[PDB]
Amino acid sequence: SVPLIVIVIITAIKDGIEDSAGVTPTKKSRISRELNFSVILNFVLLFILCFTAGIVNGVYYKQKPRSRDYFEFGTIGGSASTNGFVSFWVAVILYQSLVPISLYISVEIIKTAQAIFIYTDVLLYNAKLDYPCTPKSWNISDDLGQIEYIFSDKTGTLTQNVMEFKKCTINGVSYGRAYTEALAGLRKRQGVDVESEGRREKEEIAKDRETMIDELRSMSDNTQFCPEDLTFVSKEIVEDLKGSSGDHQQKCCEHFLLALALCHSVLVEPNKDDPKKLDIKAQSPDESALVSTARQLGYSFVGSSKSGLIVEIQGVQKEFQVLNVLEFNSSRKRMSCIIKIPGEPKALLICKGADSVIYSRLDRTQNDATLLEKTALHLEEYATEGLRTLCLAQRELTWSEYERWVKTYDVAAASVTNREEELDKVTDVIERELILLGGTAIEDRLQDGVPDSIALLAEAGIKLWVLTGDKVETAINIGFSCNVLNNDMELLVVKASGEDVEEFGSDPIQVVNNLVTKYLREKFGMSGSEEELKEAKREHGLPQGNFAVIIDGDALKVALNGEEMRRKFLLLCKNCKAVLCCRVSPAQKAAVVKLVKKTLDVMTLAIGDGSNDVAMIQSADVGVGIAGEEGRQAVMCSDYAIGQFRYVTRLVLVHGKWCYKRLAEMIPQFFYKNVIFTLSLFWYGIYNNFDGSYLFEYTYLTFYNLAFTSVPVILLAVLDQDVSDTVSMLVPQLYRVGILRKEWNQTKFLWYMLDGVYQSVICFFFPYLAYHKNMVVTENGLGLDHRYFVGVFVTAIAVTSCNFYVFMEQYRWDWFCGLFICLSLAVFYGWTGIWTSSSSSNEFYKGAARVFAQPAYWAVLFVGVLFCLLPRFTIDCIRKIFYPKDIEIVREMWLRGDFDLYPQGYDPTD
Amino acid sequence: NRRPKEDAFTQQRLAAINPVLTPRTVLPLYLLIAVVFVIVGGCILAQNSKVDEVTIYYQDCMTNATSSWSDIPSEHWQFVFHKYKTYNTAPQWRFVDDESDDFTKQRGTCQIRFTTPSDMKNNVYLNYVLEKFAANHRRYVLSFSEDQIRGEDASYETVHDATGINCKPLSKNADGKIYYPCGLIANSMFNDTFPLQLTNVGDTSNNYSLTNKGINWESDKKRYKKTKYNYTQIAPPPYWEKMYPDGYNETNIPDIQDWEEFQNWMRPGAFDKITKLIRINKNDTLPAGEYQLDIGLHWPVLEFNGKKGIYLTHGSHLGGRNPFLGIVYLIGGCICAAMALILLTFWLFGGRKIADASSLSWNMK
Ligand SMILES: *[C@@H]1O[C@H](CO)[C@@H](O[C@@H]2O[C@H](CO)[C@@H](O[C@H]3O[C@H](CO)[C@@H](O)[C@H](O[C@@]4(O)[C@H](O)[C@@H](O)O[C@H](CO)[C@H]4O)[C@@H]3O)[C@H](O)[C@H]2NC(C)=O)[C@H](O)[C@H]1NC(C)=O
Ligand SMILES: *[C@@H]1O[C@H](CO)[C@@H](O[C@@H]2O[C@H](CO)[C@@H](O)[C@H](O)[C@H]2NC(C)=O)[C@H](O)[C@H]1NC(C)=O
Ligand SMILES: *[C@@H]1O[C@H](CO)[C@@H](O[C@@H]2O[C@H](CO)[C@@H](O)[C@H](O)[C@H]2NC(C)=O)[C@H](O)[C@H]1NC(C)=O
Ligand SMILES: Nc1ncnc2c1ncn2[C@@H]1O[C@H](COP(=O)(O)OP(=O)(O)O)[C@@H](O)[C@H]1O
Ligand SMILES: *[C@@H]1O[C@H](CO)[C@@H](O)[C@H](O)[C@H]1NC(C)=O
Ligand code: ALF
Ligand SMILES: [Mg+2]
Ligand SMILES: [Mg+2]
Repeated sequence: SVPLIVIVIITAIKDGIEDSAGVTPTKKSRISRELNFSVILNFVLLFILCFTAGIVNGVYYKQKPRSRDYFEFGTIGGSASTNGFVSFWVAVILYQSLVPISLYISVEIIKTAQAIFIYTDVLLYNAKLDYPCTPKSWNISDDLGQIEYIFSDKTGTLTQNVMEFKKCTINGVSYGRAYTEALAGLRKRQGVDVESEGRREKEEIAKDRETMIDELRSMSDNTQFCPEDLTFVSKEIVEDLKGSSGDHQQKCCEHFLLALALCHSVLVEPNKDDPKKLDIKAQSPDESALVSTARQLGYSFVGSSKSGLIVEIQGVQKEFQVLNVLEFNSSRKRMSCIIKIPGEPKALLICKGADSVIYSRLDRTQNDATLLEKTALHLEEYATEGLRTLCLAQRELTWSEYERWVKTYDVAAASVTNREEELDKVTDVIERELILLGGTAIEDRLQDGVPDSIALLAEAGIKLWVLTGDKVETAINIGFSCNVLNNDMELLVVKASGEDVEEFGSDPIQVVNNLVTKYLREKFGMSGSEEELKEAKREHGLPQGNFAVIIDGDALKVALNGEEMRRKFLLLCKNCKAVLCCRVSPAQKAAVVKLVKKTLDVMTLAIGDGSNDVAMIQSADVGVGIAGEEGRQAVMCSDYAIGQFRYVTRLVLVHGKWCYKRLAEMIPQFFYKNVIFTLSLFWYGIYNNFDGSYLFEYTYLTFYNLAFTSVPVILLAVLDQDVSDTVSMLVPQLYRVGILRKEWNQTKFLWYMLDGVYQSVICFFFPYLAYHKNMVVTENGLGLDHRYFVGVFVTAIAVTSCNFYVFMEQYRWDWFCGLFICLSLAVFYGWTGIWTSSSSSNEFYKGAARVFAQPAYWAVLFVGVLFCLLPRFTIDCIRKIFYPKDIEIVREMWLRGDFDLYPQGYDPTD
Repeated sequence: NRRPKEDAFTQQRLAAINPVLTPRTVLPLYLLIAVVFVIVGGCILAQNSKVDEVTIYYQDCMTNATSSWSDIPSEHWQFVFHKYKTYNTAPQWRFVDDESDDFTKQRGTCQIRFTTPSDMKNNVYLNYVLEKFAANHRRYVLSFSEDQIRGEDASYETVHDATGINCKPLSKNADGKIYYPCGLIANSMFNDTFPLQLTNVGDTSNNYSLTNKGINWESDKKRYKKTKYNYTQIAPPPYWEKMYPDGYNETNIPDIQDWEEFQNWMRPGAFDKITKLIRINKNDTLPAGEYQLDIGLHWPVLEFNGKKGIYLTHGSHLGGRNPFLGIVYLIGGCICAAMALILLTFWLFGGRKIADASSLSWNMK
């Protein structure tokens, strides 16, 4: 009641001061349910113990009338009523010990302790961004060692939102030539020369920049001259501005440039030092890059004006305005701009987005069939060398069209009470006419230390999933630039589009069904509906069969409609490392995330950076946020946050595994350390017709499991270092222990239950047989000959045995654990020897002088500690000899001096 | 201002030592612990193999035979000495009756005669042993008062309707006067008298001196407090009517200052077997010879076949004759040595290099 609430408040205050309804935010983990099952097992063991006590406490009807009646003479009577009364209240007052008292709070005590130790990791501290790992939910952290699936949004996580201009498609002509790391990776994976050829390409690009700047200086003088800020290198388009490729080329190229400069949602602000200098910052990095490169090439957009744009061309100023704007929507995947220009007055509706959303709607009857093919090929190769596709489509509105647009706007503006649905439907139905005029090319840079980190995670035996919506070719190229997507694997692409429509063009459901049946029958063997799913859920995942699988938007959309489709998709997604999905909304991928979570449940990571990732984190086992784009708001609706992705390598692989092992080992230790205390009482109560003999002190109800020996178990739970961080990083194979769940099972529960029973047997029957013959061992005076003093013997044996046992299993003998072990024993001795010298020990009163001074005490604790530690230590040795696990093997080999040249806390980004 | 502090502790890099299980480290620790522990086990066994002991059961020395000197049945006397194996020397028992007591159920004096073949090392304890005495009944063991510690005399309500500990079963009588030694634990006291001296048939001019001063330490001396008995509300226990037919008067009050054995029975035995010290001799070296004791028979025990006897011993650094400690020491030494040799053989038989990278669970491919 009050004590629990006040201690919760005080520990929250301690958490707050050390950091600078209910508890669980949303849902618990599997460990909580397994703990509930284990506590139910403890409860039923207590209940059967009570039953086997109470049968004897009452079966004495046919037993001999011992001296239990020759002294009392108080025959109450009522065997059916009063004896049952005695039994029930004896049961309810003397069998309340096996139930865990502090475990229900100690679990989250340990969780918050290790979480705050996570929070204080200076190696998990960002330098540039300066955002360490800040936990939000202190409850769920044990799952971080059993992770076997990662869900990643490559918009901000895999690559930073630092845009770079490479090429641009104008009227089917590609302008822009350079050499990025992606091009070098493609060339080196194509088998062609890359060192001499790479240097030749670099010097050619340098010559192109030299001639571009020379021509720019010679022909005119621009307002954006700069020795280091210049990033424009394309020589083809700098000369193709006036008349290089004809007058029509000029008309189309400036028309495209004006259309693009009329299509953006970018905020432009002047620099504080120099107002003319551009400090363009906004929410859309791609549009910011587009306007920056427009400024560099000559279309300088300087100033902060929302009711119109002010742009200068080599000094010639011009002002305009965009009439209507429709920003990017999570479902639209595009931005719409409606402009109107007076004279021949004309309106222009321009839709900016990816290929899938733009090619979906257009004038089928009226198609150029020339610009369409050119743009399609342009974007195909752009995705091939990894250029993010940004295409724009134009729609002209004449005077009659403008008038009917105005009429439709003024007649559809009277809609209220969620008009958005009506507006979306009417715009979709009447917006069937579109014409494409081209697009641009932008590329993204990766994070720091991506390939090595993802490779060592892959070598750790864990599988990751990566998501996007743009397209597949850019996605696979980004994967190839890093080393997550190696060679020697073919693509299990299930696209319901492309060249496959030429020969087998039909509705997508049956074609994707045929191809997935092909994959499920003759590519991998899992043809079925029930047996294979159960086999997969029983096997609990394993990285094998290193291939790659690709899905398209339509197949994923229709996959949610079929039970057989979802089970077959779950079966086929058992690839080793590579899983890719595109053309899907965040709702659809959230649905597939919860699908893969429900069946064959496995802890899933939800790393993401954006706005579409919130659906990932809200429906996930555990999520980690990234402080990148405007979607950084996702971190509040998340579990953990970190400045950059490269840090999570240390989090899940190193610290999460330690969490999992420490918890899964210490919980069984806590269950072990409690059963003996009640079981000794059970054996002492066998006599007196099970009247309920209370062997221990009235004060031992609490201090045994609350003050004396509760320290080292939680100490090992929180302050354990299973292995050095460096060697774990170099050799992450030990993480398979979380993959195969080789430390959490009911067999361990029963094994430690039997171990506790046997330990209690030794602990009870050593001092008892030390007194069987004459119990006159005093060496002076009378002796002890009382239940409380033999209780002192047995509790001392039990506590020293448990403390040495958890000390034994403790993997890091340091200057910290042994000190508090010695302190726990010292305070036990001191309390037992001091509190006995008080009136509160009215009966006992003499522990120190009548027990400790006796050499029998030491003579019996010696045999107690040997018969406790030696059998299980020999079992440990024989298990480490005939079944040597990898952890002790790597421990001893690195201790021997093999891995000492490397320092501690080394990083690959140095 | 906001940068986290860098330290070994905040990163959990405190200095540590990680021992591993290798024969170069496993063997020496086993050999040293085994040799020292077997050595001390042999030492304690040698110490235990020296002390003597005699015990005689006399719970049924009132109808086993007549009032003559008859031999005690072998199921009652057990003798252990460090220089004799077949030292039978069957003790004799005799009974003498007295009609001065109305309680004819159990009365009279039981005299016993035993002998010792060797002298003693100036350290003699005499205890009374009880067998099958149920002192672990909750109502029995949770029936005593707290005021008797200080000699205070509270009201009947404070001792009858008190908390879980009180003199509930025998709180009140027909008179209503409370009991100073209330509670069944005190009311069920052993009721026998022991001689303060031991007769010596060899040389009667110097008998063997005994005392009942010093059974327990000064705890009771540090427990004694001034008392204020009202000498009018105190009534004898219902089982003490024969002891006090007239009840307590202003002279027969049970004092605690000197003869604490009246209350040394406060705490019961650990378990069914019951044994408490009744006679101590530190000054007089007991020589060999024949000796005789006399014991009253006031306490009834045959109503449920309970057993009662005497036990004379010497003690040691580890008490009296009980080879159980030596047994456990030898068992532990043998088990530890056997494990050490088993693993030594497995190292010889399974001779292989300790750190094998190919043995990892991921080196199959
Ligand atoms: C030695 O210490 C023992 C330990 O308590 C004493 O034994 C107890 O002796 C009393 C006295 O007789 C005895 O109390 C009851 O004994 C009879 C059956 O147990 C019972 O019939 C008897 O009742 C009367 O005799 C009384 O006059 C009175 O109660 O009225 C009834 C009816 O008229 C009458 O029969 C008496 O109440 C205890 O039972 C007995 N203890 C045990 C465990 O059996 C002993 O007295 C002590 N002796 C000395 C010299 O101190
Ligand atoms: C040693 O104890 C015996 C046992 O009582 C004493 O013997 C008694 O002696 C007195 C007088 O000497 C006689 O009146 C008794 O009849 C004797 N009793 C028995 C049972 O024989 C003996 O006196 C004691 N010796 C000493 C020195 O005190
Ligand atoms: C052993 O000797 C000691 C000391 O000579 C005895 O202790 C004395 O005992 C008497 C009677 O019991 C007391 O009046 C004295 O006050 C005690 N002296 C001290 C200093 O305490 C003891 O009784 C002897 N015991 C035996 C068995 O002979
Ligand atoms: N501000 C924007 N303006 C125009 N198009 C955008 C904008 N933001 C995103 N897009 C389009 O959406 C695609 C980005 O895909 P992705 O980031 O994976 O999904 P989402 O953007 O819906 O989270 C790009 O191909 C791009 O054409
Ligand atoms: C008190 O009673 C005891 C026995 O109970 C007796 O020996 C003594 O003489 C009595 N004394 C008085 C003054 O009544
Ligand atoms: F820049 Al975005 F979703 F529009 F990451
Ligand atoms: Mg975002
Ligand atoms: Mg949001």
